Amino acid sequence: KYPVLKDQPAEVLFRENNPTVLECIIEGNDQGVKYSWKKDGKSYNWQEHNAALRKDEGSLVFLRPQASDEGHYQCFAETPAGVASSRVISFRKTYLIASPAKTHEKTPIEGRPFQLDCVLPNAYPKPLITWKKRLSGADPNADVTDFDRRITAGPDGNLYFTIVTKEDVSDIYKYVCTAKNAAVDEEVVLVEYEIKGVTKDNSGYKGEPVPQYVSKDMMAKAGDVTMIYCMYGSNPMGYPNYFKNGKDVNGNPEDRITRHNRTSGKRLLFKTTLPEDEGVYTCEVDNGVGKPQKHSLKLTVVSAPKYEQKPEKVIVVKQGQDVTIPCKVTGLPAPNVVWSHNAKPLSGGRATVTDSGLVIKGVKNGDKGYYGCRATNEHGDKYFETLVQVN
Amino acid sequence: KYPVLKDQPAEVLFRENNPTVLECIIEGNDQGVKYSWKKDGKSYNWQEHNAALRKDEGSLVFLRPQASDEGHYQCFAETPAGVASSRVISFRKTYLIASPAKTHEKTPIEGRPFQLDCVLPNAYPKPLITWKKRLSGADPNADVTDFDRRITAGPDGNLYFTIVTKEDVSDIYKYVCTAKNAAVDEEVVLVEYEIKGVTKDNSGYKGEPVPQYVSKDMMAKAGDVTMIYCMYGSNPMGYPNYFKNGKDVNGNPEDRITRHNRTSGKRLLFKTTLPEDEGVYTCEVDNGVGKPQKHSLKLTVVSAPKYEQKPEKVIVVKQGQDVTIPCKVTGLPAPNVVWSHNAKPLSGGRATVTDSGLVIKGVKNGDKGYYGCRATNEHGDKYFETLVQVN
Repeated sequence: KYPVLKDQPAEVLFRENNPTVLECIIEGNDQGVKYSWKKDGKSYNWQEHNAALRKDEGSLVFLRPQASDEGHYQCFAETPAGVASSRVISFRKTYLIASPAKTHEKTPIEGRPFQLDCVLPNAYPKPLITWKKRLSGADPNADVTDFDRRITAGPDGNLYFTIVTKEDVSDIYKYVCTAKNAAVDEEVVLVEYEIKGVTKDNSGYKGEPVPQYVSKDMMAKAGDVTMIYCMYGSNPMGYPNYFKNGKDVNGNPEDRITRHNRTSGKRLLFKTTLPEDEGVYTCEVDNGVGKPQKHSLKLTVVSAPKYEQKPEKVIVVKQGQDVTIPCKVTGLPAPNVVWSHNAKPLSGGRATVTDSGLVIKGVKNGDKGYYGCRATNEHGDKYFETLVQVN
Repeated sequence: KYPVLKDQPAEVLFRENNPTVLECIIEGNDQGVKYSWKKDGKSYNWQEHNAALRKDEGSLVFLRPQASDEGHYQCFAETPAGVASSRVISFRKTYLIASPAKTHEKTPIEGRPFQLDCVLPNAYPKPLITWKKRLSGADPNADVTDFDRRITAGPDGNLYFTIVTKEDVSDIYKYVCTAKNAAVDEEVVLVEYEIKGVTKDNSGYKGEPVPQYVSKDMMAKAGDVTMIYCMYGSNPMGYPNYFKNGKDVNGNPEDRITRHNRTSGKRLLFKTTLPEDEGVYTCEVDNGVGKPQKHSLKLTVVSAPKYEQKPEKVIVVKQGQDVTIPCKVTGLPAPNVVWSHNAKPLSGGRATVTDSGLVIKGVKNGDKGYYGCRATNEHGDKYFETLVQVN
């Protein structure tokens, strides 16, 4: 069609020393366009560095990225129409650093809350912690098994036994904690545990529910999946009740929000979070034994800028007519829009900024070019630009 | 510290379109060296293609490899001493092609051998087939990959039930078969199964072990891991016995060769194969019921070239003395040694080829350079070169 940039990702991770590319393709008629990158604001001279530009595009390929290559990169394609711009792309280094897996033996007291600790590694992005009952000497792809309902992993990465019993003992299964992320191809093992036996309880634990883990106030992105945890150690095992500002909220195994997600009520799951879920959530654990326990949490839903009206890819107008580049953005907190024309700030002349778009009245020739709408807030930075081709 | 090439891998895989590098670094004093690549024999002009050379090295980075880029690449570093060469590196494309997962229902006859078939995809390298009991929707745990003792996966990718019972039925678990390899980041699902019920055996099968799967004669590379399978459907479940040319071979859970690998004796595992393992393996399954079963096959151990004497990284001698570039290679079949001097074949002059190395008597000046020993056979191609610096 016309010379326009293809959309690109918000962030691109790279494994140190591994070749990675920062995309930048020109859709349509890409004749005589010159591409240039800018990093962290100042201009980037790739020729000088250890990088190269992909052939028929502006994509910058790092031949061996270093930690010092991290940064904010923006691309600019100079075309007959003007200067297209890419969103600002975040280039970060992905990794997972963990000390060698150490195997530990444990002999916990029977009928009493327990928990295996996991040593979270230094990594980015945040890794995925998984816990598994690992059969020894078996093949990696055929060694996992299931945990009782008494056992659940918290969002902190630890395994929680509401009460540990003798059935939790084994001479061949290991309680392993593993982590994986974009920096490795197969999960890494952080620590291993072996429950070899269980001591009898002399100091008679009553059974009163005691906090093992409980979610604190939190933020949540609308459309995301939220999980509020209420893990208590009780005897017998209790089923937490959940209330949103006082009203019941347990639902069923298949509602949007429910405590029935195979965790024995240890977790209230929002299959999908909405703004209306904001409120103070309370949970109560009563198991007969002792005083019942209560906990309060405030779920706050926030959101990255959302384009209720994505700028048009292209707008062709005739010298004279008035053009209206549409653009409406919403968000929480409210995003703040910044307009650009050919990669620079506006200039009072004819361009009128409304909340539903930009309006240029007396369209002359020097008005042609790319108009960019940048929506931003502490939860995201987005950018979409429309090429205004007049003639 | 003279110019010497760093060792490199035998094969480098690439995911179509993804930037990949074929290394080539010069250890030591790398001043004024010129790097050049040759693909499939003919000379490679990277500048002309969509590739670039890493900065202070000879490493060739493909900015967007295509299927047509596959091939055998060799590198040559032109240095003051002569021309160093890398081994020939095999550049291949990795992929995993599978038809969309189809879910199938199954109602097998009770108390009788069973097996779920898995549709192996088209891929390279060979993928890893994993089978798992997949709980449907919302599962906070890891999929269960540890089934009854009656269930084991064969080397062909199928799941084998020695006998299928009512315990193998479920309306919430699915028997899933997945495959993963270097071409994908997370496992791909090949086929799903649901055992919803079981019919009653109307053909009085009394429990006699019947072959479900048994390994046939096979070849094995020395140093690799070999698995001999002997999967029979019996009631009660039997433990196969393993014999090598008549002598017992079951060993223990931690010997080099053992039937104790968490497969209930359905597999004899060689943690690492040696030429001494060649022989006729026999296995017998007796479960009381009926006549005992026997099976044999011929295991032949082969091996890629092995350097009993790796050429030295560097040898400095004085004009006059006689140098002896050592090099001894073994293999099965016997590898074939090919010598080179500065990237070309020898020349009768002074160079005398013995089995333990190359011998140059009257060392003059034109003798200086890199001498390469190439060992090859149908199981491997290795190359190591010695720089002979005289003065």
